[PDB]
Amino acid sequence: MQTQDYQALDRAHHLHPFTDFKALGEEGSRVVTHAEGVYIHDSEGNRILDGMAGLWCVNLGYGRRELVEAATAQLEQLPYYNTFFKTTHPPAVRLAEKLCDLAPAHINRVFFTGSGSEANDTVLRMVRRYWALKGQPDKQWIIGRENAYHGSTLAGMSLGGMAPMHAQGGPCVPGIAHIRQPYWFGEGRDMSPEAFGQTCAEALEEKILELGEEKVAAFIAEPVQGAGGAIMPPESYWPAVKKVLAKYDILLVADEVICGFGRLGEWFGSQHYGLEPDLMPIAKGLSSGYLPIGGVLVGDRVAETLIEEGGEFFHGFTYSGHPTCAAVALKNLELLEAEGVVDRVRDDLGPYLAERWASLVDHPIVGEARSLGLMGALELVADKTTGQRFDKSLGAGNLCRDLCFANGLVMRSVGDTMIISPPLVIRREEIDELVELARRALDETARQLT
Amino acid sequence: QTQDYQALDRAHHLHPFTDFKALGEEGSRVVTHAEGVYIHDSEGNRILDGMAGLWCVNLGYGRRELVEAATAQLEQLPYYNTFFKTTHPPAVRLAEKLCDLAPAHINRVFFTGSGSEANDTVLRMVRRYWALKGQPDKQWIIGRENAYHGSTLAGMSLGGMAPMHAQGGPCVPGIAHIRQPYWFGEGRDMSPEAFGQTCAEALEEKILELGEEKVAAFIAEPVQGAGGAIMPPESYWPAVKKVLAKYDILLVADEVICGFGRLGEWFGSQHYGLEPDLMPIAKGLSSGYLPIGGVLVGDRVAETLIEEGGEFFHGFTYSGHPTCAAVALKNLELLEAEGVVDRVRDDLGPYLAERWASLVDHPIVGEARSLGLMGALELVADKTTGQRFDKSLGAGNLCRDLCFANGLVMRSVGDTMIISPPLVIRREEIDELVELARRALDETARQLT
Ligand SMILES: *Cc1c(COP(=O)(O)O)cnc(C)c1O
Ligand SMILES: *Cc1c(COP(=O)(O)O)cnc(C)c1O
Ligand SMILES: [Cl-]
Repeated sequence: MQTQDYQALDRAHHLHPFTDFKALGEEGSRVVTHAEGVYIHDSEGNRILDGMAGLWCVNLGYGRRELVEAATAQLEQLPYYNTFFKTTHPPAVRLAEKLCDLAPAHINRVFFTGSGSEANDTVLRMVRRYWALKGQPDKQWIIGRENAYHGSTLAGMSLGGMAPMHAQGGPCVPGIAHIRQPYWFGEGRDMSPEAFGQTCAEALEEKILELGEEKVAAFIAEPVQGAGGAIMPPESYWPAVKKVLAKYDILLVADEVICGFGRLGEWFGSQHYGLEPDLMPIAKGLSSGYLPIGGVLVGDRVAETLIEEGGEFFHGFTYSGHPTCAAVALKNLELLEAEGVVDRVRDDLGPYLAERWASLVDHPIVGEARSLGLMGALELVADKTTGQRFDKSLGAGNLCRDLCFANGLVMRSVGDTMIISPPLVIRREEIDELVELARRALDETARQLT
Repeated sequence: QTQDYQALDRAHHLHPFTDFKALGEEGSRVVTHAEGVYIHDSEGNRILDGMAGLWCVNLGYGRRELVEAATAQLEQLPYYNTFFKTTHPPAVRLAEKLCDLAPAHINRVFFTGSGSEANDTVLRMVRRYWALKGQPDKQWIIGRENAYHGSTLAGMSLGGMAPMHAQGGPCVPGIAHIRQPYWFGEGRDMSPEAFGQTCAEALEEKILELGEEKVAAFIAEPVQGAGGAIMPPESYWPAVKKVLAKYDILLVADEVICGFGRLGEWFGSQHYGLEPDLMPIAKGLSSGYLPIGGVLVGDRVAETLIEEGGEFFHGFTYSGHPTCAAVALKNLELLEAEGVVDRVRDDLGPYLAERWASLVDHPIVGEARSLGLMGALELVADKTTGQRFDKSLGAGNLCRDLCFANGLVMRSVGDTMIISPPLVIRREEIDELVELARRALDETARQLT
């Protein structure tokens, strides 16, 4: 089969995620066929540096023989069995042990799911079931943040703060509120980062008092916002949030679907900011994306009420704990740990990216460059003195994104914010190539718009 | 070791649909390997898996070809997203094969990871569709009591399980529930034919109660699975089609259990001559070997979404996962090349029915019903009246546990026993299933008397 054959069949039969179906059918889908290391290859023979590690998830890179062998061995032994029938299997047991041993203190149980979205559905039912069992059935409201992403189920979309998602397929799940996001560059340059972080934390208290603490069940947040644009909050934000949560009896849900398993230099983003969440949804890097699996790490406070008071929890998925997916996730975690990959993002690749990434701040159209661990972002501006954006209709970010791909680099755009999330095993020479290709695309972007 | 597995499992693993405390006290079963239609546990027991994992292992365990399909794709392209104006060969070929097997005018698929996520996709698609048609208040979805449509918030809301609705709500707004075509439990004051038409007429009443302008879709399993393997009277679906012909509402056929051979067709919709607008799928799509699901989308809905909708802000990281798709594709190729669906319809289905019917003369079996390789038995305390054992006696759970003790997985929904074995089960294995069931039925009857 030739590229156009794939494209024609794909156009005829395949509806892609988050896609303008009509536009893509007219321009023709890219066809990705194989990958190795940090590189992907398409049906036209192009080799591209995958600066997004698939979709924030291929932490150990492509071509890890050990993950292939883990799946093959489990498929030959027990490809599938359910965890419904008063049953478990060895992969589930061992993965839950390993996961909870890596989790922060007081987080000792896991409920398995297939995706980060199903994990957030699990979170929502667990949170509201929890308060019902506490004798407080009016404690129902969940506070998220604008521009947050918590998945694409109805619950995940409702918990998220994406207006274009909210505008499609609603009504949403009831009882979700949204406060402002700690995005200094886009929304806070009228203040010092420190003052802005405290304002955005105070917004949580304001929302609590607006709804009434007796009606609020939980606050949900990504430690660092991923899909919304790799937005690291000011250093003042999370300490001030902890101050607010200490005043009110509310659960903390840290959505670790992107930040988990090395991305920011820790096993969990919660650990980078010293949080103690009651629940933590996870997926993506859990298995380096090699097979689908997610879950909720459940803190002792929620777990004990559900166990001791709840009887049966009428919740779960056919593929919860899927033994082949669990076998792969277990091996992925063992490799991440045995090879010191997390320590290495934090002490080696993270700082190295930071210095190489910071060499882009002097580019004519880069208004800000930020990174943490192996997550990074650039802010494209038309005027550096004022920070003014290029006009929205010009699509500066999408143009830079397409020019990056044309130069051999996957670097995505959220509006006029460029983002990267490369595999955690990326080599220093490969980071060098990434920044060079980025600068080339930035050069070509600036020339075309001026 | 078994007790070592159990202690670690108790400490850290919260199971689906489980009384966490009770199971921790009793000790989890530990399943460790499987081949053919049999599973094995950490104590060395071989058990005939009359439920095919969870209604999903259609080609049975030990299929070398599915293992090789997974290994080859993991070595080629283990994962890549379909978000970035991108696709990959497995998604392309799987979408082609799937739509070629689907009913007429069902030519597109949106991939998901699970049947639950597929029903979330259904719900957003249905409501986005009518919004694009200029009817944004045409939002109500009519499901059925005792329906099962998954365990997301959307799936739980779409389902009709009161114990689920009672945990973690509020539900998604705008879902109504009409009565189920369960003749044995709820219709024995009528002929099956009249009952089937009454249950169809309940749909019309609900439409008129809500107002056709507010109703978006009717969602139903062709045959209810988790609710107790409830085949409707033969009058039901023809009468439902008459109602659907009169009103402008979408039909969603939830094929997560009925898809891919279970009833003797590629889709339960095809057994009943339905023309659905959307069909969520999962489970048998891959014989459960790897997680994957999706929504088969009819031309009516697809063209509106494509031509009017712009971007659909919906999807999952693992939508179209190329390793899972590669396995699903091979599963379909094997099911077709080996004539498994045809064999359910013409051989194993009819054979189960005759052997299954040999259980009707048992002292506590009030009804035996089957279709393809789905079957159910109704436990009763008195065959004259059909009355149940008191719920407090747990007749169904006792029979379930006695089946397992005899080497057979046969599930209980209240006092309804259900089976859904792999589609590659052989005739003598169907005999063994019925023989082992009878042993458990004898022992249940003795223990309850
Ligand atoms: C990816 C994303 C999700 C959704 O995960 P899926 O596997 O796509 O369902 C949830 N939370 C966050 C923070 C995410 O980035
Ligand atoms: C299994 C089931 C679902 C849910 O599928 P999951 O993969 O468990 O999320 C949906 N619909 C029906 C009819 C089912 O039996
Ligand atoms: Cl509000």
